Amino acid sequence: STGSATTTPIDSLDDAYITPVQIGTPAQTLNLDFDTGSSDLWVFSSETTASEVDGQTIYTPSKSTTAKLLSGATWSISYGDGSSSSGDVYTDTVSVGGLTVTGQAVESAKKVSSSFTEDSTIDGLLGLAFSTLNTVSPTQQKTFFDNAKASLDSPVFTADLGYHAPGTYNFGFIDTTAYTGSITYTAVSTKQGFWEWTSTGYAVGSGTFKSTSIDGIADTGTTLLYLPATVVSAYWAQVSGAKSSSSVGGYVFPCSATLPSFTFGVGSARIVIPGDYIDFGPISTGSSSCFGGIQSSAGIGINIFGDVALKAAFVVFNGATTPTLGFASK
Repeated sequence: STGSATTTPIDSLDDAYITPVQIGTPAQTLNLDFDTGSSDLWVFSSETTASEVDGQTIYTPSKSTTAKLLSGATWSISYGDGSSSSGDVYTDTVSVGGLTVTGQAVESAKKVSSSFTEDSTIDGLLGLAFSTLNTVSPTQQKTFFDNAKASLDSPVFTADLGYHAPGTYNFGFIDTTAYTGSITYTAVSTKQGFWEWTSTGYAVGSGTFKSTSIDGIADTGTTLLYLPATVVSAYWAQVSGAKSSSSVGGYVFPCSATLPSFTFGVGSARIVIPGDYIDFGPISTGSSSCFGGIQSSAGIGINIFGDVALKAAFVVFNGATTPTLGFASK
């Protein structure tokens, strides 16, 4: 089997991407944030505190003839940005782009933090990291991809995020028309439950490539590119007027600037992030100070190859017995 679904930026900045997901019988379609940095599939629901729902589409398990309460199961998750959600668990039929899993754990939110309430475009998350991170207790649950894996033509999914435009998540196959050149594969450590790999270095604009190992995670659920302070300093030093602002919470730059590209290494291959991808617009409406798409990972504890990086590539998440990551230009 295979699946193929279009993923769409939620706003003009590509702050996140939503992908339609069919849940239950008859289908209830929710737009979920596919997140290779977490491993819970959770949804706004009929159980969600009513004051914490503001525009989202909800899953109503009582209207699904295939929904079954997973007795005693609860979940609770906190994300790197400080947002959180929690609730109980159903199993139900979940389909993504024609690909169907029966008995998928669908985690029903009873509570969500303000950040989720305030984002009316995101109806929940579909986690695609390793199932070892799944927060369901007392019986940990498998991700959609883990459940689908055996049925897939090939145990892979691919992320093809668009810059200010729709893209694609494919399951079970590699679309050889979706990228240019070759796919370069690189080793993954699952030790922290993430798609964790080591970039071989970086370049700023037309500058020379610096060979240096950068351990990080491929995370579709993080908007920006978070790298070591040395790297990030080297990047923003090439932008006149750029500075790290503690009041804003990161590097800002004059909106009048033309940003240089940023290249990261995948083995011997190179992925080029165009400068425009690194512009996240005015810090506040009408401001001439713009927020940078490359930020320091210092104090995060891990480097994150978020959407800013991933959207510059065709990315293969290879879930073979020994997982790997593949990157191609496109």
